[PDB]
Amino acid sequence: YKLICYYTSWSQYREGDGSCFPDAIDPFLCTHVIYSFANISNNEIDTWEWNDVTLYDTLNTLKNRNPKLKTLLSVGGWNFGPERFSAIASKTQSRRTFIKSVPPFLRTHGFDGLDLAWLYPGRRDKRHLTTLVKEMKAEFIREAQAGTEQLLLSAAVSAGKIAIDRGYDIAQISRHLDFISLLTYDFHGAWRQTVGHHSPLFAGNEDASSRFSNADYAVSYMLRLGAPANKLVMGIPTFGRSFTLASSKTDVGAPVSGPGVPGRFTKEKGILAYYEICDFLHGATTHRFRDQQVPYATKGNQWVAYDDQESVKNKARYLKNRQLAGAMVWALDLDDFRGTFCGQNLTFPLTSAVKDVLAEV
Ligand SMILES: CC(=O)N[C@@H]1[C@@H](O)[C@H](O[C@H]2O[C@H](CO)[C@@H](O[C@@H]3O[C@H](CO)[C@@H](O[C@@H]4O[C@H](CO)[C@@H](O[C@@H]5O[C@H](CO)[C@@H](O)[C@H](O)[C@H]5NC(C)=O)[C@H](O)[C@H]4NC(C)=O)[C@H](O)[C@H]3NC(C)=O)[C@H](O)[C@H]2NC(C)=O)[C@@H](CO)O[C@H]1O
Ligand SMILES: *[C@@H]1O[C@H](CO)[C@@H](O[C@H]2O[C@H](CO)[C@@H](O[C@H]3O[C@H](CO)[C@@H](O[C@H]4O[C@H](CO)[C@@H](O)[C@H](O)[C@@H]4O)[C@H](O)[C@@H]3O)[C@H](O)[C@H]2NC(C)=O)[C@H](O)[C@H]1NC(C)=O
Repeated sequence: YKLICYYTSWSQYREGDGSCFPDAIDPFLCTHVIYSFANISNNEIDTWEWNDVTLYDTLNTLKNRNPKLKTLLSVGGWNFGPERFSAIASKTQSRRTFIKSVPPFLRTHGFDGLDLAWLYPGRRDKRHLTTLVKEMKAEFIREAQAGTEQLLLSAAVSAGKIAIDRGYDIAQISRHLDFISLLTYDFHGAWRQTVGHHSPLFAGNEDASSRFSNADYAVSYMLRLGAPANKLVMGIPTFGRSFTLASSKTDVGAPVSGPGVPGRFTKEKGILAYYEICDFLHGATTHRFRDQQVPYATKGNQWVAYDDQESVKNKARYLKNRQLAGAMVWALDLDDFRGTFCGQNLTFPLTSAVKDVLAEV
């Protein structure tokens, strides 16, 4: 079983305890750690933060303590214009330029692979995304001839039926990718006017109409489309999405006035780190959709949909039961990495809970 963990560049700037650097990572926690995100300049891969080469170095030293640890660099991300990916993938010339620039980059900084995070390919991109993957892999293969270990190629993919149908040729890109991370966590949220969980596991006979928004559906579908189970990794979030209630109504259906107030360390409307949620829980009412098997909390006019250890071990058992390749976690820096906010003195409670289930029968 694989455990893919994302580490984000910008978590270094969070004030106080919120600050997270590569060395705060347990080298034996995950099997693969992915650094987010790399840029693209003059159609070539390139750094993003001013100190990436240093953090790159810090991250890859973890492999000195755990030789089995594999690390990857992710390109794209959400603050990256998908139009930009588009312009690069459709011009065979600039596509080849980008592809050629990748191996030496990874090789220099010590990464074991590249992770593509194009969010998201439209209908006019499907044909090229397949091309990019095809050719990118082809290149990694030819580069393994120099006698070094072959680089890995993975991709983060949407879990929205409509999004999948629109820009992904799953049967094709699965032959070439080493593994596929299913973004099974941004199903609600997305500026809606009602309250709802972003990463529910099951549909649950309650409130149907968007019957395709849950991990179970998204998974069964990918399988039906042609992705092999031993190549799928299911995404488990470590953050919650928040909402500012517009009434004293707290149950399913309750109206929303907008996103929730910012976390004290994450400072971003709409999301809270798990550790900020651990703090948010004191004096809040806790509930759990038994249908979808995920919790939510409320306190004042704040409503929070999140994942605790129980819902996470639950998701882990699920992917095991369907014989998936493993779990993907977004992100290490949003979990309680210091392990001083959530009670039980345990570093990385969420990610660990997942690792434990994966380590069992
Ligand atoms: C599987 C997968 O692919 N992952 C998906 C994710 O992409 C999804 O969302 C996530 O992605 C976006 C980015 O794509 C991320 O956005 C980040 O937003 C924060 C603000 O909330 C940005 O924070 C600001 O970052 C800049 C630099 O990065 C900091 O600027 C620096 O400032 C200091 C002094 O303060 C200087 O010393 C530096 O020189 C300076 N300038 C720079 C740019 O170098 C700034 O301090 C910081 N502060 C502020 C104003 O808040 C951050 O940059 C954004 N990321 C990027 C790459 O730009 C978003 O937060 C994240 N979402 C979550 C909740 O994690 C993810 C969503 O769930 O799911 C997957 O699908
Ligand atoms: C990620 O990679 C992006 C795409 O490669 C980077 O995009 C930016 O690149 C340029 C240069 O940084 C931005 O410059 C704009 O403003 C300057 C004035 O401040 C204008 O002058 C430039 O023009 C010439 C190029 O002919 C240079 O010789 C000169 O030195 C100067 O840079 C320039 O014309 C332009 O208007 C540009 O706006 C922007 N392009 C895009 C599409 O993003 C980006 O910087 C990278 N991001 C990070 C964080 O690394």
